[PDB]
Amino acid sequence: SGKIIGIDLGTTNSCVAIMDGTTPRVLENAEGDRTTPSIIAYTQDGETLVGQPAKRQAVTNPQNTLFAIKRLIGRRFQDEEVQRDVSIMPFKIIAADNGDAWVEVKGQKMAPPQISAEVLKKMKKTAEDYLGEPVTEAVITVPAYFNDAQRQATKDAGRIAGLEVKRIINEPTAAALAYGLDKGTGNRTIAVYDLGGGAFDISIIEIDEVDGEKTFEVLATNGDTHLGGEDFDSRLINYLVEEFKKDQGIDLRNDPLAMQRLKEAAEKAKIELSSAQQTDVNLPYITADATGPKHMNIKVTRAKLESLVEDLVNRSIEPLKVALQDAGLSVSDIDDVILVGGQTRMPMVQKKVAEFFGKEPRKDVNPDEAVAIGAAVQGGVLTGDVKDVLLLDVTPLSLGIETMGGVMTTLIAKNTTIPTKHSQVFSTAEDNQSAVTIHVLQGERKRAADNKSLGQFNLDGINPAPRGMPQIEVTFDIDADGILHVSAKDKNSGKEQKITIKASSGLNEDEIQKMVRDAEANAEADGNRLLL
Ligand SMILES: Nc1ncnc2c1ncn2[C@@H]1O[C@H](COP(=O)(O)OP(=O)(O)OP(=O)(O)O)[C@@H](O)[C@H]1O
Ligand SMILES: [Mg+2]
Repeated sequence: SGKIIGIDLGTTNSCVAIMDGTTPRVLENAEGDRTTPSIIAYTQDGETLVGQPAKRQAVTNPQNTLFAIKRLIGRRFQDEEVQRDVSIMPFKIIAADNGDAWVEVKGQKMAPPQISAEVLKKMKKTAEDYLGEPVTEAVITVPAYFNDAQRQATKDAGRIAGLEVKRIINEPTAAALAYGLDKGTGNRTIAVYDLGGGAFDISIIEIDEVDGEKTFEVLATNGDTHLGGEDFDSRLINYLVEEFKKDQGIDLRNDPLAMQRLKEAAEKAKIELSSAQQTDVNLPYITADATGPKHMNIKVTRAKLESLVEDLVNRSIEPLKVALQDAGLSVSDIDDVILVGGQTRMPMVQKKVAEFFGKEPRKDVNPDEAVAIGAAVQGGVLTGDVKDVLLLDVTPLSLGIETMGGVMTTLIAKNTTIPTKHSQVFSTAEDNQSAVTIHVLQGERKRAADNKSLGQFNLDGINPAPRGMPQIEVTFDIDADGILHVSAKDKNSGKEQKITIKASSGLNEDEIQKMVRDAEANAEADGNRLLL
């Protein structure tokens, strides 16, 4: 087995922690850094770079430097978010054979779980170097608002990296574990607002101590898995592209090398503007034309930055309201506001959040490391080293089936505690109907057509009978990772026959095993309602 390490696999930065006895501990990587860039680069010389070495050559090799893959993992190629990023990213995003979003580097097509596995592999090696023994088990983090496919593809990424994924933990829940292990015998209700490089979560969580045992219960969660600092940077990049075009007549978007330089300068400027009132983007020799070489030199004030991204910040406030509604609490029921994630260092974000809650956020939380610490505490709860700690999480989205008339029937509502087993009995719509179609849906809308479709299977062999009489029991089962299986069985089957499916499109076992072996090639180289 070995130690169960905790990995914060982030859109921008990743971080690994372990239990040092009863104390969680973040690990420096080989470069001496407590976090590692989630960046994967393939060189012309054919080496695979992860982290800071990948980062520092991105400007000379943008097309084969992969980043922000957490914004693609488990997504369909036809996702509106993916379609937007196809034009924006320097690397090649393509459709896999099953329609998932994939990436092509130097002619080879790659599943995002393979790429993320490179980051996980680095984090795995970092712990091994520290511990001086192999690591094969891990808790890996995902955004609370990750859907089923995104969770499953992240779990695959860990398997491809040689890790047995003992738990997929939602990122605000990990942050709550890290925050609440310290504090004593005081009942607390907390709001965890996690704005990162790629995702945004809000979770409302109660921490109660029954008698010596701390219970962590998510009351509600919400967010946006494609809202993050990458979007703040993009707004600044577009403004710099526009300002340079206006007073120089050159559109830098044709130039992938200039755009990689521009992306890096914009993120640097954004960051400096969290403590300064103004700063300069200086890019010498950014381009050239018939009149000669050209340089970008433009002042960016905090005020300009704030107007460029204010609606992104406001976009994070609306999920807060829904989360308080689903928890049935007002802002004054919230004892502590916790800001997690690098993008929460922006003063405007801090000000908007504090104003909404009417309360200043806690300062005794590490916004870069609380998620990793919590992943590691989770692993100590699983082994048993951490005791008297109970975790009660939820699933974020409403899930059900289509019943007769295009109607979505919900078997699991958003914010139901997990693991979950919800069953309901359905019947045939016609007479002597020999099969029913089980069509799985995710969403809140009344019509089945307005929700997202997740999968479908048919349960056949229903004995001919009047309409409404057969008893078809459909069961929705969600495990501790937030991943869903859907079952249907005819209650009068002699052998009690039941069909079960996974809820999401993803890798099959042939692909994973091939990718697992490619990952060791690289490591040696280095009833009432009616169913139609
Ligand atoms: N001082 C700062 N001011 C504003 N933004 C910052 C600052 N420092 C870092 N950031 C931004 O924070 C983001 C990274 O935050 P973090 O490392 O928490 O993200 P992550 O956990 O990798 O992403 P996610 O949780 O969304 O998957 C980047 O967009 C970065 O530009
Ligand atoms: Mg994060």
